Amino acid sequence: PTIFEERHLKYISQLGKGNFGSVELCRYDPLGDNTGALVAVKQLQHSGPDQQRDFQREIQILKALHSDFIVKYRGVSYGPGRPELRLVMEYLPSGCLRDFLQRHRARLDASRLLLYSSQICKGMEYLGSRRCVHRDLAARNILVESEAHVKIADFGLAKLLPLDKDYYVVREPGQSPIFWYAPESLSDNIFSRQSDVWSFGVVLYELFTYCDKSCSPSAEFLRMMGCERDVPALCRLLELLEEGQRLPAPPACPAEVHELMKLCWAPSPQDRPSFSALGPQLDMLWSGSR
Ligand SMILES: CN[C@@H]1C[C@H]2O[C@@](C)([C@@H]1OC)n1c3ccccc3c3c4c(c5c6c(n2c5c31)CCCC6)C(=O)NC4
Repeated sequence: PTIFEERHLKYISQLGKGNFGSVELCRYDPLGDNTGALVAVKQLQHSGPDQQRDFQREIQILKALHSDFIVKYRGVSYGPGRPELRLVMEYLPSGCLRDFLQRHRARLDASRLLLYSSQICKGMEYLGSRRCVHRDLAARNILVESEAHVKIADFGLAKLLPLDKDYYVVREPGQSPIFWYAPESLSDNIFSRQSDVWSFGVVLYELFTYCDKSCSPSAEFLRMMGCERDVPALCRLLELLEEGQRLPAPPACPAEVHELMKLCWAPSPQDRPSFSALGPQLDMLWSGSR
Protein backbone atom coordinates (compact mmCIF):
# COMPACT_ATOMS: atom_id res chain seq x y z
CA PRO A 1 0.00 0.00 0.00
CA THR A 2 0.89 3.68 -0.61
CA ILE A 3 -1.24 5.34 2.09
CA PHE A 4 -0.86 3.82 5.54
CA GLU A 5 -3.65 4.23 8.07
CA GLU A 6 -2.17 6.11 11.00
CA ARG A 7 -3.94 4.01 13.61
CA HIS A 8 -2.44 0.77 12.26
CA LEU A 9 1.12 1.96 12.68
CA LYS A 10 2.33 0.32 15.88
CA TYR A 11 5.34 2.15 17.36
CA ILE A 12 8.24 -0.24 18.06
CA SER A 13 11.29 1.89 18.87
CA GLN A 14 13.51 4.80 17.95
CA LEU A 15 15.71 4.37 14.87
CA GLY A 16 17.24 7.82 14.89
CA LYS A 17 17.00 11.49 15.71
CA GLY A 18 18.00 14.55 13.69
CA ASN A 19 18.65 18.21 14.52
CA PHE A 20 14.94 18.20 13.85
CA GLY A 21 12.41 15.46 13.08
CA SER A 22 13.12 11.77 13.55
CA VAL A 23 12.83 8.20 12.33
CA GLU A 24 11.30 5.34 14.20
CA LEU A 25 10.63 1.69 13.74
CA CYS A 26 6.97 0.77 13.55
CA ARG A 27 4.98 -2.19 12.38
CA TYR A 28 1.89 -1.80 10.21
CA ASP A 29 -0.50 -3.99 12.19
CA PRO A 30 -4.22 -3.55 11.37
CA LEU A 31 -5.04 -6.78 13.26
CA GLY A 32 -2.67 -6.37 16.19
CA ASP A 33 -1.84 -9.90 15.10
CA ASN A 34 1.81 -8.91 14.60
CA THR A 35 2.02 -10.19 11.00
CA GLY A 36 2.16 -6.69 9.58
CA ALA A 37 5.41 -5.57 8.04
CA LEU A 38 7.95 -3.48 9.89
CA VAL A 39 8.75 -0.07 8.45
CA ALA A 40 10.83 3.02 8.85
CA VAL A 41 8.77 6.10 9.53
CA LYS A 42 10.07 9.60 9.66
CA GLN A 43 8.17 12.54 11.03
CA LEU A 44 8.75 16.20 11.85
CA GLN A 45 8.62 17.66 15.33
CA HIS A 46 7.97 21.02 13.95
CA SER A 47 4.94 21.32 11.90
CA GLY A 48 4.36 24.74 10.43
CA PRO A 49 3.42 25.95 6.93
CA ASP A 50 7.08 26.12 5.92
CA GLN A 51 9.07 23.09 6.94
CA GLN A 52 6.11 21.04 5.91
CA ARG A 53 6.48 22.42 2.41
CA ASP A 54 10.01 21.00 2.54
CA PHE A 55 8.85 17.65 3.95
CA GLN A 56 6.17 17.46 1.27
CA ARG A 57 8.80 17.81 -1.41
CA GLU A 58 11.07 15.29 0.29
CA ILE A 59 8.28 12.79 0.13
CA GLN A 60 7.60 13.40 -3.55
CA ILE A 61 11.28 13.05 -4.39
CA LEU A 62 11.85 9.73 -2.67
CA LYS A 63 8.59 8.56 -4.18
CA ALA A 64 9.85 9.40 -7.67
CA LEU A 65 13.23 7.73 -7.12
CA HIS A 66 13.60 4.23 -8.52
CA SER A 67 17.05 2.79 -7.70
CA ASP A 68 18.46 -0.36 -6.04
CA PHE A 69 20.92 1.90 -4.26
CA ILE A 70 18.37 4.25 -2.80
CA VAL A 71 16.25 3.54 0.24
CA LYS A 72 12.86 2.39 -1.01
CA TYR A 73 9.72 4.50 -0.46
CA ARG A 74 6.56 2.66 0.78
CA GLY A 75 3.89 5.29 1.32
CA VAL A 76 2.56 8.11 3.46
CA SER A 77 0.42 8.48 6.52
CA TYR A 78 -1.64 11.62 6.99
CA GLY A 79 -1.44 11.13 10.72
CA PRO A 80 -3.47 11.54 14.04
CA GLY A 81 -6.19 14.16 13.20
CA ARG A 82 -3.83 15.98 11.00
CA PRO A 83 -1.23 18.30 9.59
CA GLU A 84 0.82 15.41 11.10
CA LEU A 85 2.27 13.92 7.92
CA ARG A 86 4.50 10.80 8.10
CA LEU A 87 6.92 9.27 5.61
CA VAL A 88 6.97 5.51 5.29
CA MET A 89 10.03 3.76 3.96
CA GLU A 90 11.40 0.27 3.88
CA TYR A 91 13.27 -0.96 6.91
CA LEU A 92 16.79 -2.34 6.65
CA PRO A 93 17.62 -4.37 9.81
CA SER A 94 21.39 -4.49 9.21
CA GLY A 95 21.56 -0.80 10.04
CA CYS A 96 23.76 1.97 8.69
CA LEU A 97 27.10 1.56 7.01
CA ARG A 98 28.91 3.47 9.75
CA ASP A 99 28.25 0.94 12.53
CA PHE A 100 28.45 -1.95 10.06
CA LEU A 101 31.99 -1.04 9.10
CA GLN A 102 32.91 -1.11 12.79
CA ARG A 103 31.06 -4.29 13.70
CA HIS A 104 32.69 -6.07 10.77
CA ARG A 105 35.94 -4.11 10.45
CA ALA A 106 37.59 -7.50 10.02
CA ARG A 107 35.70 -9.64 7.47
CA LEU A 108 35.54 -6.55 5.24
CA ASP A 109 38.31 -6.14 2.67
CA ALA A 110 39.15 -3.61 -0.07
CA SER A 111 37.06 -5.27 -2.83
CA ARG A 112 33.96 -5.22 -0.62
CA LEU A 113 34.53 -1.58 0.26
CA LEU A 114 34.89 -0.88 -3.44
CA LEU A 115 31.65 -2.71 -4.00
CA TYR A 116 29.85 -0.32 -1.63
CA SER A 117 31.64 2.56 -3.25
CA SER A 118 30.53 1.37 -6.65
CA GLN A 119 26.92 1.00 -5.54
CA ILE A 120 26.88 4.38 -3.85
CA CYS A 121 28.30 5.92 -7.00
CA LYS A 122 25.52 4.27 -9.00
CA GLY A 123 22.71 5.56 -6.78
CA MET A 124 24.39 8.95 -7.02
CA GLU A 125 24.70 8.97 -10.81
CA TYR A 126 20.99 8.20 -10.95
CA LEU A 127 20.03 11.06 -8.57
CA GLY A 128 21.97 13.41 -10.80
CA SER A 129 20.00 12.32 -13.79
CA ARG A 130 16.91 13.34 -11.79
CA ARG A 131 18.27 16.88 -11.34
CA CYS A 132 18.60 16.25 -7.63
CA VAL A 133 21.27 17.04 -5.06
CA HIS A 134 21.62 15.01 -1.84
CA ARG A 135 23.62 17.62 0.07
CA ASP A 136 24.44 15.34 3.03
CA LEU A 137 26.30 12.31 1.64
CA ALA A 138 28.00 10.39 4.49
CA ALA A 139 28.63 6.85 5.77
CA ARG A 140 26.11 7.48 8.57
CA ASN A 141 23.53 7.99 5.78
CA ILE A 142 24.14 4.73 3.99
CA LEU A 143 22.12 1.72 4.96
CA VAL A 144 22.75 -1.97 4.54
CA GLU A 145 20.35 -4.19 2.65
CA SER A 146 22.63 -7.24 2.72
CA GLU A 147 26.34 -8.07 3.03
CA ALA A 148 26.83 -7.12 -0.61
CA HIS A 149 24.20 -4.39 -0.97
CA VAL A 150 23.83 -0.91 0.47
CA LYS A 151 21.53 2.04 -0.15
CA ILE A 152 21.48 5.80 0.26
CA ALA A 153 19.22 7.19 2.92
CA ASP A 154 17.95 10.43 4.41
CA PHE A 155 16.75 12.83 1.75
CA GLY A 156 15.68 15.41 4.22
CA LEU A 157 18.31 17.82 2.92
CA ALA A 158 18.06 17.10 -0.77
CA LYS A 159 17.25 19.79 -3.28
CA LEU A 160 15.74 19.83 -6.70
CA LEU A 161 17.76 21.97 -9.11
CA PRO A 162 15.82 24.77 -10.79
CA LEU A 163 15.65 24.02 -14.55
CA ASP A 164 17.83 26.98 -15.45
CA LYS A 165 20.71 26.22 -13.04
CA ASP A 166 23.25 23.56 -12.15
CA TYR A 167 23.48 24.61 -8.55
CA TYR A 168 21.48 25.64 -5.49
CA VAL A 169 22.17 28.12 -2.72
CA VAL A 170 20.98 26.76 0.67
CA ARG A 171 21.89 28.48 3.97
CA GLU A 172 20.99 25.42 5.97
CA PRO A 173 23.93 23.09 6.43
CA GLY A 174 24.00 19.30 6.44
CA GLN A 175 24.22 17.33 9.69
CA SER A 176 27.81 16.15 9.49
CA PRO A 177 30.95 18.00 10.62
CA ILE A 178 32.11 20.83 8.33
CA PHE A 179 34.84 18.47 7.04
CA TRP A 180 32.39 16.60 4.84
CA TYR A 181 31.49 19.49 2.50
CA ALA A 182 32.84 21.19 -0.58
CA PRO A 183 34.58 24.55 -0.27
CA GLU A 184 31.96 26.35 -2.35
CA SER A 185 29.28 24.85 -0.04
CA LEU A 186 31.06 26.11 3.06
CA SER A 187 31.97 29.60 1.78
CA ASP A 188 29.02 30.39 -0.49
CA ASN A 189 26.34 27.82 0.41
CA ILE A 190 26.49 26.42 -3.09
CA PHE A 191 25.48 22.81 -3.54
CA SER A 192 25.29 20.77 -6.68
CA ARG A 193 25.98 17.42 -8.23
CA GLN A 194 29.67 18.42 -8.11
CA SER A 195 29.38 19.07 -4.34
CA ASP A 196 27.85 15.63 -3.87
CA VAL A 197 30.94 14.27 -5.61
CA TRP A 198 33.23 15.97 -3.10
CA SER A 199 31.34 14.53 -0.15
CA PHE A 200 31.44 11.21 -2.00
CA GLY A 201 35.22 11.42 -1.70
CA VAL A 202 34.79 11.81 2.07
CA VAL A 203 32.58 8.75 2.11
CA LEU A 204 35.30 6.83 0.29
CA TYR A 205 37.71 7.96 2.99
CA GLU A 206 35.25 6.82 5.69
CA LEU A 207 34.92 3.40 4.10
CA PHE A 208 38.62 2.72 3.97
CA THR A 209 39.00 3.95 7.54
CA TYR A 210 35.96 1.96 8.58
CA CYS A 211 34.52 5.06 10.19
CA ASP A 212 37.13 5.13 12.93
CA LYS A 213 36.98 8.07 15.30
CA SER A 214 40.75 8.45 15.64
CA CYS A 215 41.22 9.01 11.95
CA SER A 216 37.84 10.43 10.96
CA PRO A 217 37.60 13.56 8.76
CA SER A 218 37.22 15.76 11.86
CA ALA A 219 40.13 14.11 13.69
CA GLU A 220 42.58 14.32 10.80
CA PHE A 221 41.58 17.85 9.85
CA LEU A 222 41.37 19.28 13.36
CA ARG A 223 44.84 17.95 14.11
CA MET A 224 45.95 19.55 10.86
CA MET A 225 44.54 23.05 11.26
CA GLY A 226 45.44 23.35 14.93
CA CYS A 227 46.92 26.78 14.57
CA GLU A 228 45.90 30.40 14.64
CA ARG A 229 44.16 30.97 17.96
CA ASP A 230 40.69 32.00 18.05
CA VAL A 231 39.71 31.56 14.49
CA PRO A 232 36.46 29.93 13.54
CA ALA A 233 37.03 26.40 12.30
CA LEU A 234 35.18 27.12 9.07
CA CYS A 235 37.62 29.91 8.20
CA ARG A 236 40.70 27.90 9.07
CA LEU A 237 39.36 24.91 7.13
CA LEU A 238 38.75 26.82 3.92
CA GLU A 239 42.23 28.22 4.25
CA LEU A 240 43.73 24.74 4.49
CA LEU A 241 41.71 23.64 1.54
CA GLU A 242 42.83 26.67 -0.46
CA GLU A 243 46.45 25.77 0.26
CA GLY A 244 45.95 22.31 -1.29
CA GLN A 245 45.58 20.57 2.04
CA ARG A 246 43.52 17.38 1.86
CA LEU A 247 42.86 14.28 3.98
CA PRO A 248 45.68 11.67 4.07
CA ALA A 249 45.63 8.12 2.78
CA PRO A 250 43.86 5.95 5.29
CA PRO A 251 46.14 3.23 6.72
CA ALA A 252 46.36 0.22 4.40
CA CYS A 253 44.27 2.08 1.81
CA PRO A 254 45.06 1.08 -1.78
CA ALA A 255 46.96 3.90 -3.53
CA GLU A 256 44.49 4.09 -6.41
CA VAL A 257 41.61 4.64 -4.00
CA HIS A 258 43.24 7.68 -2.48
CA GLU A 259 43.96 9.11 -5.93
CA LEU A 260 40.30 8.93 -6.91
CA MET A 261 39.64 10.54 -3.57
CA LYS A 262 41.91 13.44 -4.34
CA LEU A 263 40.26 13.77 -7.70
CA CYS A 264 36.87 14.25 -6.00
CA TRP A 265 38.44 17.06 -4.03
CA ALA A 266 39.40 19.25 -6.96
CA PRO A 267 39.15 22.86 -5.74
CA SER A 268 37.07 23.66 -8.79
CA PRO A 269 33.72 21.90 -9.01
CA GLN A 270 34.18 21.48 -12.77
CA ASP A 271 37.44 19.58 -12.30
CA ARG A 272 35.89 16.88 -10.17
CA PRO A 273 34.84 13.69 -11.92
CA SER A 274 31.23 12.84 -12.59
CA PHE A 275 29.62 9.90 -10.88
CA SER A 276 29.19 8.20 -14.24
CA ALA A 277 32.93 8.53 -14.82
CA LEU A 278 33.73 7.37 -11.29
CA GLY A 279 31.58 4.25 -11.43
CA PRO A 280 33.47 2.30 -14.09
CA GLN A 281 36.74 3.42 -12.48
CA LEU A 282 35.74 1.78 -9.21
CA ASP A 283 34.40 -1.27 -11.01
CA MET A 284 37.88 -1.69 -12.42
CA LEU A 285 39.54 -1.46 -9.04
CA TRP A 286 36.95 -3.92 -7.73
CA SER A 287 37.48 -6.43 -10.51
CA GLY A 288 41.17 -5.75 -9.89
CA SER A 289 40.89 -7.06 -6.36
CA ARG A 290 39.25 -10.09 -7.92
C1 LIG B 1 23.26 7.54 11.73
N1 LIG B 1 22.14 7.85 10.80
C2 LIG B 1 20.76 7.56 11.20
C3 LIG B 1 20.59 6.10 11.55
C4 LIG B 1 19.15 5.76 11.87
O1 LIG B 1 18.31 6.95 11.79
C5 LIG B 1 18.46 7.78 10.69
C6 LIG B 1 18.17 9.11 11.41
C7 LIG B 1 19.87 7.90 10.06
O2 LIG B 1 20.18 6.91 9.03
C8 LIG B 1 20.04 7.36 7.65
N2 LIG B 1 17.56 7.30 9.59
C9 LIG B 1 16.88 8.08 8.65
C10 LIG B 1 16.79 9.51 8.48
C11 LIG B 1 15.98 10.02 7.39
C12 LIG B 1 15.28 9.18 6.48
C13 LIG B 1 15.39 7.77 6.68
C14 LIG B 1 16.19 7.25 7.76
C15 LIG B 1 16.38 5.94 8.07
C16 LIG B 1 15.97 4.60 7.59
C17 LIG B 1 16.43 3.44 8.23
C18 LIG B 1 17.28 3.52 9.35
C19 LIG B 1 17.92 2.66 10.25
C20 LIG B 1 18.68 3.35 11.24
N3 LIG B 1 18.55 4.72 11.01
C21 LIG B 1 17.72 4.76 9.89
C22 LIG B 1 17.25 5.99 9.23
C23 LIG B 1 19.71 2.71 12.08
C24 LIG B 1 19.26 1.27 12.36
C25 LIG B 1 19.01 0.51 11.05
C26 LIG B 1 17.87 1.11 10.23
C27 LIG B 1 15.89 2.31 7.53
O3 LIG B 1 15.98 1.15 7.89
N4 LIG B 1 15.25 2.77 6.41
C28 LIG B 1 15.03 4.24 6.47
